[PDB]
Amino acid sequence: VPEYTVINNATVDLAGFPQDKDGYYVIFDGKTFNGWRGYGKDHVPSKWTIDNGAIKFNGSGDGGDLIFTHKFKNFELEVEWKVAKGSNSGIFYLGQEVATTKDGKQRMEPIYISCPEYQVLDNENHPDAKLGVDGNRKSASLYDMIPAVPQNAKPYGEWNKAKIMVYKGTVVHGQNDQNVLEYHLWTPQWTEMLEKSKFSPEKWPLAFELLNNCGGAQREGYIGFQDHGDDVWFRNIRIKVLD
Ligand SMILES: [Mg+2]
Repeated sequence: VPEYTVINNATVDLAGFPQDKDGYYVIFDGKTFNGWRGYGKDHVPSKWTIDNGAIKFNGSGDGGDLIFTHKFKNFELEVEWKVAKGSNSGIFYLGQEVATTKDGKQRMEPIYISCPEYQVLDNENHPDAKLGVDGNRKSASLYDMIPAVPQNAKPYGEWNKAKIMVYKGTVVHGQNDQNVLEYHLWTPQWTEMLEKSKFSPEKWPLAFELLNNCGGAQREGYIGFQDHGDDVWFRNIRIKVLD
């Protein structure tokens, strides 16, 4: 349970983002990075680019995770995602910006110790596919806790549809228009899933604390995308706030 700080940085208003006919805010205009910032940074990392109306991570600028600068709570996110052959990325939700102080200097902690990830992956050609228990490291899974069933991912190079819903602590992941798992935050079963994971209280104290109390006191958090050194695209990014 170390000394941790949560950084509070400016969040944009949703008013600035148009809403579509079904009520979903469009938080990527297909042309610009308005509303987006690199986690732990004051600027869009340069390996993130706009390619053909997609946000794209240029594998091989500075890198790091990219977030949208609005804290969501009850919401339904929809995204399309394409990976290149062997690509790894992911979609983060309820994230917090965290720092610890070691040796009098502030250091950024990764977003994945504060919040869940919906993995993004070429399941056919990437070694993480093999590496969990029961596929919990293949695409759409809650990475290293809960597998996606069914695993209806398309082959690399194609656009996949992702849904992440969080409603009053209930979470559902969607892939290509099926719901593929469900869990419940801030419960003992949640506590348990964490004790089985790499975020176990013994294997990683500060992660367990943040994940068990996911979304802080106010249960709200940033959405974002993972830099994991590989080529990936996202587009049609929209989010409905829930009422
Ligand atoms: Mg990943």
